[PDB]
Amino acid sequence: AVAAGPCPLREDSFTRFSSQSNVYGLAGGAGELLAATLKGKVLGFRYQDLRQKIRPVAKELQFNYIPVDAEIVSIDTFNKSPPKRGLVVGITFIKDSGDKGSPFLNIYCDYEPGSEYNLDSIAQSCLNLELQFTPFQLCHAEVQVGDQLETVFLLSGNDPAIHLYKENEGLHQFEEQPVENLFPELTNLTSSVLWLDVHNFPGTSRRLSALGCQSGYVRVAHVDQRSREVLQMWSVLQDGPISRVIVFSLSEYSVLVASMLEPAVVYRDLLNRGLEDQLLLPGSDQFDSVLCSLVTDVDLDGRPEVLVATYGQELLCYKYRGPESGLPEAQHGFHLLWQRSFSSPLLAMAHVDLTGDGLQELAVVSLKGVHILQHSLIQASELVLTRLRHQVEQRRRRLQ
Amino acid sequence: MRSVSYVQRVALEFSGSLFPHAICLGDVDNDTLNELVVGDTSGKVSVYKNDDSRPWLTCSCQGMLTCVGVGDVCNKGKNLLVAVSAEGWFHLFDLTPEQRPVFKQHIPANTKVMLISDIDGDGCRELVVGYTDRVVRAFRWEELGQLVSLKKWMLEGQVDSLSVTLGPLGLPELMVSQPGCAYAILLCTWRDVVLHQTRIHNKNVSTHLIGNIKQGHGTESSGSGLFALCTLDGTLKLMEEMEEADKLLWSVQVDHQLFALEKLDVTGNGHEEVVACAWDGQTYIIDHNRTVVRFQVDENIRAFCAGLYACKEGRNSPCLVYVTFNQKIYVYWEVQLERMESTNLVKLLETKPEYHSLLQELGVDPDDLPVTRALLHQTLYHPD
Amino acid sequence: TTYHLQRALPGGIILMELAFQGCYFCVKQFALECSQLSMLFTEECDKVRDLMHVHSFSYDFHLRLVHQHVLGAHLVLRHGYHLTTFLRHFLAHHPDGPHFGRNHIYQGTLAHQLYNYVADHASSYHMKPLRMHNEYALVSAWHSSGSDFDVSLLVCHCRLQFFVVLTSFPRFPPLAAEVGMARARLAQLVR
Repeated sequence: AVAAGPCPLREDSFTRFSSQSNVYGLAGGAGELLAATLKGKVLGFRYQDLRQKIRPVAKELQFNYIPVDAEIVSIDTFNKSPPKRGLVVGITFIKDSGDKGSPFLNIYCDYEPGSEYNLDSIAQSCLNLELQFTPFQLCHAEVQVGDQLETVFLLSGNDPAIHLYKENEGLHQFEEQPVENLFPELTNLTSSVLWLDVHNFPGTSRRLSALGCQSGYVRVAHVDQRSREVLQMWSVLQDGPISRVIVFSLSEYSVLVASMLEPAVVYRDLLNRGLEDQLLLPGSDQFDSVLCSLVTDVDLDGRPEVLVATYGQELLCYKYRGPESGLPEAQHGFHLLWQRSFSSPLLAMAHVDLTGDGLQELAVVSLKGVHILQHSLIQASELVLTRLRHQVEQRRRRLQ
Repeated sequence: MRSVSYVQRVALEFSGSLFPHAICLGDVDNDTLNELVVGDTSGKVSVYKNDDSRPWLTCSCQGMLTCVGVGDVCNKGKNLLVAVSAEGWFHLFDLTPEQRPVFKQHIPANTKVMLISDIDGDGCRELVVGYTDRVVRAFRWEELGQLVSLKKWMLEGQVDSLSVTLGPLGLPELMVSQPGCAYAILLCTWRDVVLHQTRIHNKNVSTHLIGNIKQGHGTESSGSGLFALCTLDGTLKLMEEMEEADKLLWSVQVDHQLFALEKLDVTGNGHEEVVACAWDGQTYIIDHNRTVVRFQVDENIRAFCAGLYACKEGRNSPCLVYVTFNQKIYVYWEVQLERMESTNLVKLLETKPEYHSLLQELGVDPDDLPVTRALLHQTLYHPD
Repeated sequence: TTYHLQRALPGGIILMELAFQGCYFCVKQFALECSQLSMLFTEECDKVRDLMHVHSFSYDFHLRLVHQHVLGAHLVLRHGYHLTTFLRHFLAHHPDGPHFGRNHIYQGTLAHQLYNYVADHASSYHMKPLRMHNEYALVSAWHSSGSDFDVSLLVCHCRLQFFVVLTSFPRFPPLAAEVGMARARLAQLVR
């Protein structure tokens, strides 16, 4: 409940928003960034080098078939499989048909050669599909078919279901397909899936799927891809909506679960212990409701940490005390590393290298706009030099 | 250029109306720690200390206050709190261990601005008061104690801000703002007004001016030479005095209604930065190289201030002070910036020569940007 | 007895408060702006600022009151008020003279038993016996014109000092015309 040090992050820029966004507002793109506002406004962030400095650039983007009265709900984007080329964008919005919502999904992808990555050209190439349900979250996943890889769209619906949209190489357009064919673990739902994660296993043909719903139900499934069979499946029922679930390896795999009325937790050693080894992150619920989360190395030590953003305008960071350090009294677990404060509720984040130096910036989308945060250059510069001089000294000693 | 979003702040309660010159920050109790002084029209002056939401202590005058200040006017080496009312009164308080004044004296009325500094160069601090009708009067404290008058100047354009700036040759100079982005120099002869003009659209714009902006470390009392002017139609100018003619360093045109001008060192490198605030709460911070940093407070501003303040842990830190219409005063005390421009990491490492030699030893040519990017990623995220 | 006044405009309202602070009359101008509209509002505020003329107003008020009590019947000033001292104070406080007032003043200089005898027969010389120890000073008031004013001439022996006041709302050769004949009358009636 006390930070073990100060925050090494310094704010670089801040672009103001006319109106707010939601947890699905942020998305990747490209090193560019796409942020969508509820009232149709879509912005693209990047940086421009200038001799000896850099300058932030936050331009506006216009997409074809979105009525001025439409309300955007969710947005996503990805890149085509390596055998293919191109960038695909998808936006789900709601027209206001008099008194009833009319949901819609649009997919933008430019097929003209030499312009598959031009965002401006892509901005008007869209399809248009009706829904018959209110969408929740648009995500994407990579599957193996034959001896090749494909990327498909996954959308959770108002009916407790997940709908899969797959490209057709024949007529070059996306079509809805049955979900049970490729994702047998994503069936027989009874609540609205607020977040879904699909973690592949590099170098092999298995994966872990995790999902959390409004009721609190959390399901994890260890699934094969060649035989399309569910090797194992576990589930649990917490309280409150599950705002986030992530799959990561502490060093063995583990799952981070972030609810809204309870502390965030981590279940360790899934493939060996299921959902019994539960470690709770201390004091991570004294700052209202946790809305976002992220697992990455915000420490430059080579090992991951856990970031938690709350509605109480807080950015807690938790670090894992490895048992290799050997302190079984305060045994292997998570303790608060540092903590930062903001002015508006925090809604989304991303860890991406915008500047282009190899250091990764943290982009935080809050109620009022987009903040960019950078590692303290003084600290990061003095830290590179020590490592480099150690490297060269070691080379001299071990070479002679 | 880049915009920022300061977060940490303290809100203080304040019920009353005030002029834009009735607020200051300085050491009134002589403890090397700054305190906040605000003079309300009612006839009471509130002093806030640390981060209490209530006034640390109140001192009651008679009449409506117009100017407040903290300084060693008595030349005794101890700072005192001095208040000037609208009807020509002059109250003094000492708060170094309610609060009836320790000294009163009537002076000419219609007071607008006030300054405490040694202008002639005799080692004794003089008092300067600028009135609402283009009349400036100088006074000095003389022990029997009592203020005695000195030279008085008369001007045409309105008077908005007084300053003391080191002249071309190691001597203090009294400078006054004159409308139309102009100013005047007052000669302390003991023509007496030398007008100067600085382009321009109107000739009645209200102008504000600040002088004696530091330029290095440990060279505060050792020199000056820079000053700045701001016009209500959104124009800032920073220029240096020197001997022949006043060289203009830079000019900036914004589209807001600038009404305040201060100086503050936020980067911590010794140089001081120009701080301007508009009526709607937009704030600009510019260093000596036209590098702008913006900060928007989404309210409406009655009065503004900037300087060192002691809010937490008994430390003096740079602070920005805003007065809102909702009976509140916001003090931001975490305004320090690591730098003013934006650079990533490669340009910052490129300056150092050790990094060049240490990479040349490794046999990698530092001109292949992707290769160095890969090396830095390996060094930063995979240290083993 | 605090007083308030208002004036609305497209940019917003302008409020004025008039009140009393010890021995002073105080006027405060507020503002409420309910960019071009803001610039116009600021210009109008400055325009209103330059027309308070709170200085010329007090000048003319004092000078009109002195000519209204030159008769000595006005209830404005009661007994025990040395008008010479008040006039000297006023001249000291405003030696430069405002550029917007309507009235004008001028002062000059030009035995004791003779003064007392003349005061005894003041009505013979068309003077006044008004007394402020009750020192008495002579004074003569007459209406004149030039291009309508009231010219009052007050003489007090101290060697005597004479003040000439010309009384005509705020918006000299006429003063010199009376100044020339001021001392002439004294010289001719000093027999």
